[PDB]
Amino acid sequence: EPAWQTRDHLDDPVIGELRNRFGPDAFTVQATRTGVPVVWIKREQLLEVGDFLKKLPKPYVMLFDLHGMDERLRTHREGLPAADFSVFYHLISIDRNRDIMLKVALAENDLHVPTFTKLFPNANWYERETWDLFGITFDGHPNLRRIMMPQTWKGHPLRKDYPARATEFSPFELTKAKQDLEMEALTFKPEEWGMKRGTENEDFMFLNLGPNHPSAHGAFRIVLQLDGEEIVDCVPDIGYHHRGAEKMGERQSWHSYIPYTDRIEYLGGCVNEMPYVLAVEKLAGITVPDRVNVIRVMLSELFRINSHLLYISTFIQDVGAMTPVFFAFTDRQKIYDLVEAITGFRMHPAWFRIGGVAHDLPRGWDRLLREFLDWMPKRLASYEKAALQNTILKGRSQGVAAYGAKEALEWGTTGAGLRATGIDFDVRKARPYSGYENFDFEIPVGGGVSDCYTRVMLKVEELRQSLRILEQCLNNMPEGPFKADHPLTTPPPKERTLQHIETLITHFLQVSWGPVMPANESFQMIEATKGINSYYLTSDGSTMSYRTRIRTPSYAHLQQIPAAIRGSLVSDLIVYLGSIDFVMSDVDR
Amino acid sequence: ATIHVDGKEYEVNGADNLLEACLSLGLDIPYFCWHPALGSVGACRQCAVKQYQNAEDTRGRLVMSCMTPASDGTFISIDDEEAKQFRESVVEWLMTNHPHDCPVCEEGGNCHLQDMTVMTGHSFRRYRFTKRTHRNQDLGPFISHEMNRCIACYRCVRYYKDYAGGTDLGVYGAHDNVYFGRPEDGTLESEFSGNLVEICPTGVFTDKTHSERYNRKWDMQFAPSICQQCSIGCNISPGERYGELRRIENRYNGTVNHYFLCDRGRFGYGYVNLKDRPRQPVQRRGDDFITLNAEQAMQGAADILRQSKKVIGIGSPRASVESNFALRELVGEENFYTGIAHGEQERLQLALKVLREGGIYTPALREIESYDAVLVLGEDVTQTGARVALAVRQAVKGKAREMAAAQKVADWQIAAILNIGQRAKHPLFVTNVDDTRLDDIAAWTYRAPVEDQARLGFAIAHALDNSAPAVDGIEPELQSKIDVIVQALAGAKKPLIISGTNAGSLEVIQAAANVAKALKGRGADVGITMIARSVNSMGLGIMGGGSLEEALTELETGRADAVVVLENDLHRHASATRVNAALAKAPLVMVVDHQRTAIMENAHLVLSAASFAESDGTVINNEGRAQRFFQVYDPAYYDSKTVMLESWRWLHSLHSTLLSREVDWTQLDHVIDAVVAKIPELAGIKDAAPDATFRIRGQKLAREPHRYSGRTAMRANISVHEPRQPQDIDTMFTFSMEGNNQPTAHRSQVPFAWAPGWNSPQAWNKFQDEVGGKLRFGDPGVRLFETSENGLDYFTSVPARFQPQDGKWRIAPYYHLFGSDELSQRAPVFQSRMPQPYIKLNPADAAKLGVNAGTRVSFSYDGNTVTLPVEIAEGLTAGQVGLPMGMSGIAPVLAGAHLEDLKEA
Amino acid sequence: DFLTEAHLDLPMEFESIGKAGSRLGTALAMAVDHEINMVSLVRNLEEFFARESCGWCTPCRDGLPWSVKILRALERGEGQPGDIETLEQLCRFLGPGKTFCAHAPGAVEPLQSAIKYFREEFEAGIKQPFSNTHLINGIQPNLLK
Ligand SMILES: CCCCCCCCCCC1=C(C)C(=O)C(OC)=C(OC)C1=O
Ligand code: SF4
Ligand code: SF4
Ligand code: SF4
Ligand code: SF4
Ligand code: FES
Ligand SMILES: [Ca+2]
Repeated sequence: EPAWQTRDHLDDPVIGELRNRFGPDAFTVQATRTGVPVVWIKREQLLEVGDFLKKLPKPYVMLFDLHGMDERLRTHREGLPAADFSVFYHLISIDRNRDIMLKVALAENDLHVPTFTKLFPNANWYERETWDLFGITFDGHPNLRRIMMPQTWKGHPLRKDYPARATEFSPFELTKAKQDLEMEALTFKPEEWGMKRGTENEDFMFLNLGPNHPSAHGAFRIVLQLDGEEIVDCVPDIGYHHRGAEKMGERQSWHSYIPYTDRIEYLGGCVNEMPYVLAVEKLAGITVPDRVNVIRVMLSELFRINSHLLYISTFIQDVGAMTPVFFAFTDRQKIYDLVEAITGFRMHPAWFRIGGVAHDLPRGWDRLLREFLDWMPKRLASYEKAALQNTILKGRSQGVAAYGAKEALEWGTTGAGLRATGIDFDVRKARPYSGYENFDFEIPVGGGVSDCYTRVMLKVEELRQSLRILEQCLNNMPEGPFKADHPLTTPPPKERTLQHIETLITHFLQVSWGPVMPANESFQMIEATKGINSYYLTSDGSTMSYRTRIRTPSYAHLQQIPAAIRGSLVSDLIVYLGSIDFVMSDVDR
Repeated sequence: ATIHVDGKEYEVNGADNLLEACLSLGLDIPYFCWHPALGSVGACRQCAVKQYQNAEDTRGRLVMSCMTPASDGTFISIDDEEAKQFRESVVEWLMTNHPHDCPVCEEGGNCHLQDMTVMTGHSFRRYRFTKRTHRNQDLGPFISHEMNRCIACYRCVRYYKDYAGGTDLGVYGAHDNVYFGRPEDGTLESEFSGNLVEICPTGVFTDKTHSERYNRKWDMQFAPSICQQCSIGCNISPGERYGELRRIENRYNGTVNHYFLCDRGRFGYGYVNLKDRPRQPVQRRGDDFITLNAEQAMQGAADILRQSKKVIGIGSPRASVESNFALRELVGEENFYTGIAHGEQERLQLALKVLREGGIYTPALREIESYDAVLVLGEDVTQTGARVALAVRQAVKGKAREMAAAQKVADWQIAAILNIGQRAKHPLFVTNVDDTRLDDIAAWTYRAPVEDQARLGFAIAHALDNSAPAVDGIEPELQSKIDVIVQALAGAKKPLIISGTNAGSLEVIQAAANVAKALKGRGADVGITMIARSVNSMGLGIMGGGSLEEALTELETGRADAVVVLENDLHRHASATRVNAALAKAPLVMVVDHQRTAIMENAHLVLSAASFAESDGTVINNEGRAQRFFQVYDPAYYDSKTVMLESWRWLHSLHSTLLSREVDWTQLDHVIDAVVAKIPELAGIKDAAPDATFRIRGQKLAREPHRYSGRTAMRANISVHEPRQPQDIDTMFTFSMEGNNQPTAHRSQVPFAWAPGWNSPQAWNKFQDEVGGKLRFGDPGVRLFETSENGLDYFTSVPARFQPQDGKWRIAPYYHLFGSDELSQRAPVFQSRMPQPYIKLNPADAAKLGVNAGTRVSFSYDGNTVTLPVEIAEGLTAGQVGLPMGMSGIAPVLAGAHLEDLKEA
Repeated sequence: DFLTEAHLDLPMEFESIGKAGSRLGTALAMAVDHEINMVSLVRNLEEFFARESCGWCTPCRDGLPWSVKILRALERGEGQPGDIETLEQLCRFLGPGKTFCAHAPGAVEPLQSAIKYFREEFEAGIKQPFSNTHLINGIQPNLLK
């Protein structure tokens, strides 16, 4: 039985516990291709269900995702409660290694849900995002304001009636009045945040760290309330890097959305490509062969080494040593030589396809892979012994912005931070995707404290394990097809397209109108370069995505930022920013 | 009936087969040879499903869902493994000989064969041998032929012969060398041959007019509109690309024009893409021709209109309801004149009085196919209202349909129906000045002058009911034919009487009304159908006004020093010399038109109006249905200096500048509400379409498909900065793909049909409640008037017998589907299809004059000694000259007129 | 359907020949000796049946020439793997009820009978490997396993 089959998920013990707790007429179970039990629950019992899941013997301790969905345009809703809007809550229990997805149905006029922030503190930014893009109000939320759009924005962009393109609206006319109005909108108002901008002894200092700061890894701004050098409170202001990629997912075909998936986490590349194409293959019912899995593992581990090299060099640069970034980018250029050879592009390859990859491996890729595998470990050991074993770097890093497993779980922290708290939870081992079971590699974990130094050394060990994976896949690569034999493989193989009429017809209708994926819900969760990246795709049975929800780890890390750096100095914040491994396309999407 | 599809219980209609029942429920079964209009023949063998007779049955039997009735207690499986493999094998067998032609095929992206190859999931080729090839034929200027792409599904021949009644298309050849076409090269002379490009699931028959300037279906910007080439008002989907009208697709209206258009309405759209059209307001200063924008044109026009003592307005039946009303409200009630002549207006008002006061229900075009005995009086339907002639052919085959239904044979078994009803058919009696194209199925054809046709109609009315006025002087053989017609009409259950204003006589319409009244008096379900001339003739008749002669004499006597002509050439309804003298004598001629007419030399100001592809409006068709047509594209998006607006917008802003000295661009709903407020008889045009505030769950209706391409590059030669998409404040549509085009949306105006997996015109299946039936959530357009409680009285003005006077020749009209329309003949593709101007003569009259066939004779009408070559017409009665109406220099107003000095020159 | 020597001691009734996987037909039997190659005989039969099609319905019209060309390849020794399986699938998908009339089931009965009884003659005509494509320089082909 294939793993993409629509599973009703009535064999999960969490469903039985929910039946024995709330009764058999309290919820509906939706059969999806997510691999996760989807439970439609009533709005009145949402907090009780959340408390019951939090108080389980092996509880669901993490809020993975929280977002809305416009169901007004969804034609195929058989077996679902009647809804104009819906809110889904994706929760993870690491102890059971299980997920659940609670869905709440809302009418068009009664668009209010009880807040989830008391059960999970990381729900704050998710609820602000759901209010900003869908207009759904959360009762009891502390500060429900726009988080992706500026405060002087009319309408909610992820609603179906909102226009997706900039050409629908008037072209961007920057006048003096508009500049003044948007500058007053962008000015930080501490009375809105309850910052209390003064003390009897002295005055607090309000500083904009970002958008134009060397320490900020993008266009975002942390507003710091300071006394002298110490941070009293922080307001991380995001939404400056919003590209509307989910609304773009509603606007492109299944095949033509792959380059947009590539730019979600621009240091990730094929790592960003994999969850989307895996979810689309779950929707289509495509089981890719072994060679496709090994090639995709190759490219994603190569890009993981690339991203980790950039992260380590960036951390060393923000600590103060400006030398190893040059050599780390030289190693990045070696990886880029291999990636240019394979995919034809440097940093956004867009090489993964539905059912396979764009081309076969060119003749001679193993020579460049062997060159990189010989070049890498001496350079990495040099970086370690030159900067990562530096006592000044250790003084700037060890003990700085430290949190335990409780803070990592309550804020949805994934990736190197969660493993640095001692929780051994990696997606490539817990829920193995793309044939990662065939590769012998270790998962580094920490001692229980998630320092800057601990996260950086964990990423160094992850780089070494990725080098081991690359060596294993270089020594054993299958000799088969680079595309699946499914009819929904988009696009079909090129030579058959160029000389057969069936293949020409399939190519013609798949690159123009798009592949028709039948109406189902799919979900794929992978271990990204910066944490856990997930794609949740709702298909309406058409050639375009009805809903594309992208869960990213940098969003959770930036929401965790005020709770881990409050009371510290600004230097600790600089090291914390350099040691988080975030980019801002990842956050704002 | 109750069926079980894949274990799911469904309630279907037991008189339908399994294919249309399952397609109505939304179940996707592949099919080629079945069409909702043609029937089931079981040719392509693509619709296979596995049938079980019991709920507990494992083996089953592969049957054809198109040939299997949807009886109660049938358990069918569509996605069973055996059925799916057989359907994939049928697609594979069709793919063995199919050419590698999809990039160079006009049907690519609109192909049913592509959609069904993808739907069955066949994408691997194991056939390694050669593919058969075919030569191609020249089918004329409209249809391009590519025989290699054929799958031998027999849809073309079934439509063209068993539906359209054509005679030059057929199947030839053998085992796998089947050819579909003509026995030689030549033009397909059926008036409905253009539907072959949508009937054919492959790219064999393609639109050559669209193939000249070809774009794909996703690149097309569509709109729902009404065809403006005659009075039937078929719903069309005009689609444009790069600022020019590319294609006219069929728009499904289950009430009017369900699957089929006529060739004039499908290939006569080329006048929109003419380069001589006015694109700006142009003002004449002596010999100089200066160009204004909208504001200066309004200010100058209002200044000269205020500096005049009386302003009159000449409308047109070519204009919409709103533009004619805006002219009427600009110039006043008493100063508004309809652009048609006095006789044309008299015939039009008589036809309207018969329709909305005669007490006889006027059927819709779909309902014409259900009437038993058809009597056509005076109308040449196949050349003026051709789609009505197609529905008349269907009503004629209704006899074979009922005879096969008497033998417990299903409705969809079209081959068995044609086998049982071999040549027996419903009675059809056509009267004309000559032979018609309905004569192959007509029970009788009466070739006579219009006076004698009217006398035969009055004799039929007198023989059906003795209270009708009698006509004395009928020959005994004609009396025998009349009593044959009377016995056929009296024995019918639903008789239909079809007349119109194109016959050129009032007494023909009076005789048709008397026949309908006599049939109603016997207790019969009689229907009557008047065929008007232009698209909005009935709306102009309802709104009313003076004739063109009254406006001409008002200009000639000097009481009118300002004339506003709305979309009229004025040479079609009156003599060119008198019109030219009247417009030259008037000191201000202001012409709102979108086509370069001949009266623009004398025009002091020309307003570049918008055609149907660039304007919104309402048109009233021949049966009194108000239909809204929507704008397809904004003309100023590509060409920035184009100032081309709606004619009602022109005239409303002109009246606002006349009154308050302010330019006011209104909205379509404001003009609509003005019509409903001022004219109570046009009150139904408000409900023809919903207003601009209508939304489908908050979003508008998309004019283009969701895969519309080239957005950031289609205007990059002008400027690299892409402008905002044009905003439609008039309608509920948007000039973008950011909108709704779902098959399950609660609307009646569908711009185009597309569904996931259905890119062909078979995508209209998803937009109907049942396939081949009504559109889902009702058809667009509402009827203006209902059938009255009481009817008219008998018209006692029986005309005298036509006596051929010496010297004077009565002009017999000869209408042509290609040539007799004002705007269709301006299309460049119609030049190769329009017949040469030939004057038709009797052999006896030509022998008296010494003329043989071919040579040229000259006749003078209103000081115009024009010379035409002579064609001998045996069926034409002596004393008449046959002239082609609507040609160059021969107006349709010439019908019924005299002709002096007919000499060989 | 072709029958063997063991079927010769069978009465010539409809139900007796029908039970043994054949048809009585017109009861005018035709004998095939050992010198007659059965692939050539079935090729001649299918050539007659394909060229005497009426062309109304898809499976006979566009699948009998496929069997004809497969048997021409097998006659000349240019058969490729999958051809006999294609013939078997054609026999299964041209049976009673699949086509509009009964010309095609009677067409494909000798083919399936010959494959059932004399498969070794059909397998002997498969000499070259399967090749439907040709090499396009610059595009690496998808090597399905
Ligand atoms: C000039 C000497 C070499 C400099 C190399 C810098 C490499 C990247 C530094 C990290 C960084 C990233 C990724 C980054 O995205 C960013 O935001 C725009 C920064 O602030 C300016 C950064 O500092
Ligand atoms: S008819 Fe259809 S399948 Fe055939 S070449 Fe044209 S687009 Fe392709
Ligand atoms: S030409 Fe077109 S409609 Fe006619 S049989 Fe061939 S595929 Fe069918
Ligand atoms: S019958 Fe008249 S309205 Fe219909 S398509 Fe032809 S010209 Fe147009
Ligand atoms: S099976 Fe019969 S109906 Fe079908 S094409 Fe062959 S001979 Fe004609
Ligand atoms: S659709 Fe039934 S056989 Fe063609
Ligand atoms: Ca408009």
